[PDB]
Amino acid sequence: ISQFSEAYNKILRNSSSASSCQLVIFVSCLNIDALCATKMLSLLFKKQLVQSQIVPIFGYSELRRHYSQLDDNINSLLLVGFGGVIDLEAFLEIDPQEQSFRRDIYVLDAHRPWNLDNIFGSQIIQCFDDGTVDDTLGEEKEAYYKLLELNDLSKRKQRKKQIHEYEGVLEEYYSQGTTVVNSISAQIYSLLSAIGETNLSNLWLNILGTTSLDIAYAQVYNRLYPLLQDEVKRLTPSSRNSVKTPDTLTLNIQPDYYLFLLRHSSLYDSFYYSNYVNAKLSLWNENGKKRLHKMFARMGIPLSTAQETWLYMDHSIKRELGIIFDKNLDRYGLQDIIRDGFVRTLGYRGSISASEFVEALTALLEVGNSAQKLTNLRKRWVSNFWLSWDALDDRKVELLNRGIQLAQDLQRAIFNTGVAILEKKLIKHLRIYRLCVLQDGPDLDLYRNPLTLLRLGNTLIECCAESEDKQLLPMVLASIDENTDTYLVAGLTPRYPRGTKKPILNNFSMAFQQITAETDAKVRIDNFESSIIEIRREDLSPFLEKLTLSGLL
Amino acid sequence: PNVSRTIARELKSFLLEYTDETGRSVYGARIRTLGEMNSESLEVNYRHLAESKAILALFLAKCPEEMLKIFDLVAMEATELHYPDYARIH
Repeated sequence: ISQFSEAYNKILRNSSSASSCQLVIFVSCLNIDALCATKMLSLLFKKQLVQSQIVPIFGYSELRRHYSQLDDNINSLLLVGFGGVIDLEAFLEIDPQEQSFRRDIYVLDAHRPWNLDNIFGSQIIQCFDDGTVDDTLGEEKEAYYKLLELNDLSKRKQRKKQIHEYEGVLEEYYSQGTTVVNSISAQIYSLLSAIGETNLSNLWLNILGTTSLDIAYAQVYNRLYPLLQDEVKRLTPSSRNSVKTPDTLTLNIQPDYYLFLLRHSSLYDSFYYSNYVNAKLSLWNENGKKRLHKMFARMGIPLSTAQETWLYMDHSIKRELGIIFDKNLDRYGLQDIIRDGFVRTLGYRGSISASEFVEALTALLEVGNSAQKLTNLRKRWVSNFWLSWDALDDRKVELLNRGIQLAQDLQRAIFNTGVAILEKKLIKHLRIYRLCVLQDGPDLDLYRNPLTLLRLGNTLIECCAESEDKQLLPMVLASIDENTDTYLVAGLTPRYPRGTKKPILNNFSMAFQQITAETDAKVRIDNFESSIIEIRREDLSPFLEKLTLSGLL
Repeated sequence: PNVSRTIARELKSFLLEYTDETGRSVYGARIRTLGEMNSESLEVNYRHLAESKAILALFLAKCPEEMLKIFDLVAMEATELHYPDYARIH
């Protein structure tokens, strides 16, 4: 509810001291956006050389272990991606200490709607709600100034009728789907441009941030291109090349493709594993696989030349890469492939597509790495976080490729198993919504991570619906290996075929909390996201039955 | 001979719009097959060629040598109209 620059000067005044400082910025959690945000944030701190702690939090339940344990001198705290949904004032408590409260916890979140207790009643925040939903948002505005603090019998009856009158519309709010408005990174950059830093790798961090989520919607991002492209116009390494030159040597616009790993993998394998194209061409089917080859017969690209790594393909095919696709792809309905994208060239190393980089980092997060076992695993993910954090750095590229050799493999897993599902037609159309469960599969170790099931769930909800009449219906998935029937189950959102009228607001967040409040059968919201929960095989089936009814949508 | 060129004008007609088993041109589907497989062997049944005309079948039992060279260039023409490419393939 504040100016970004002024919130900045506040976090400046409470910061620098002897001993320095102290602030812990919480990077959270598994979302690439977090990295994108906190890296340019951390670089900004290093600019004024302000000491910082930075914590890799996984579990939402895990945050309590930290904040309740170690705090001493820390008068100014910062947090990322948490608290937009569940309020930490009740969750942490707080317990006001010393107006002009000593500690300011900044909470940065893209999630909506905000918790009601957060924005109004200033204690721990210093909210980041600005500027996306301001709004009004008159529904939260009347939620308090009316409620607080609230012949005489008719005035009591009138008063109470008014109270429930506000409580109904208030109940409409805060019970709703969790949907990201704008990427937190973008706003950190809006905060950053007011201070005056135009830095190139910074901007690349923004591009990374925005393009973190294009796998899932945009939704506003379709109109974020002005806010990026203009900035790309606010700077330039040289008016003209001047090949290369070995330095600056920076990012530029190119006809990029939702196509998967075009530059770091072989072309044919790049269609065959791509996510958008899995769908339209029915590639899980042997009968459709051929249709790809017909694409190549249309392009005049040899099959043998399609099998070869993209660095080494002939030059003629490169110069025709932006034409041939226009000549052909239009006929297959694949006409939405070509985006205007961002590509940063490091020169003699190669170039990297904005999206593919994100595929590298995601790749890093799950691989390349009774409560003791889950804690130890979540711990392994915590360590792995930094292995992924390092790849963002420019000076070490040598491990970034270790991401990509993984990012390929994962797909080779994901695709494979994905097909293993469609052969058995495991989709349960049900009535109100679509649902699935993986009872058996190869290498569930890869599927342990929330984000792995976010991407498999994504290629699957993308595959089932082209569309593909009728009625985009949200999907459900489940997997188990070890940790005694943890059976991780993540919520999902429907995918429109590039024509998106409504955000549609994932409802699993609410539907799960209704069940935690009913019989709560081995239901665990331990994962940071409201869409993803844990379950046991003993209680999963009654849970599934209680999921089927009553349907909130 | 140049007269033989006119023969091509006939055999191309045999190459695409010829049908059998209630529609669904077979040789069109072979060209489509390679085609995708791009195995560069187009395959023509002698039964059908002899079914349309015995005059060409007689040319196969007299002088296959130069006639295959006349024929396969036209096959390349048919693949050319069906897939406006393979100037780069074979």
